[PDB]
Amino acid sequence: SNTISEKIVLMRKSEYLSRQQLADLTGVPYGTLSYYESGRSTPPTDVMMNILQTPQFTKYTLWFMTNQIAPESGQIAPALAHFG
Amino acid sequence: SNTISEKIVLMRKSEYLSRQQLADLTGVPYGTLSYYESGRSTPPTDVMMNILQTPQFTKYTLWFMTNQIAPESGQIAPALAHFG
Ligand code: NA
Ligand code: NA
Repeated sequence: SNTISEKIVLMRKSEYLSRQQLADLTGVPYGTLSYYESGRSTPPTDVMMNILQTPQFTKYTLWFMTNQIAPESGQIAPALAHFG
Repeated sequence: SNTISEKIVLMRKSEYLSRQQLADLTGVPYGTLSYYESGRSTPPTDVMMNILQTPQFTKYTLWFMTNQIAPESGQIAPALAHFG
């Protein structure tokens, strides 16, 4: 069981991305991403959509929003979450 | 393409739920849902998670967040969206 902030970090690390790489990919400012990863700010849904639409995060969508997976369709949990 | 507000309306109407019924199932107050549907307010990600975790909206998760579907795993667009 993970919070939004723990989930964003789990997705980013499992993709071996630095925060700066994630900022450059998503267009979310580094400082804002830092706030999201620390739990200081909760991402508005439109920003969250931008993050999950980043090509390598899309496979985490179901897990991220609903804590369910569907690997036959590519929907998985980040490796580092140790989901299941 | 549909905005967040439009997508919420599409999911609810496709599930033939009144707004009050959606309030009662999701536990999101009617006022808040009203503002989400009009665009007056944008849902925080935690609330959007709660909405998509409501059993009959889970199937729209991929479509809602990423504009993609995976029907083989039950991930579809709301019928009224006329997706594809
Ligand atoms: Na890297
Ligand atoms: Na109804």
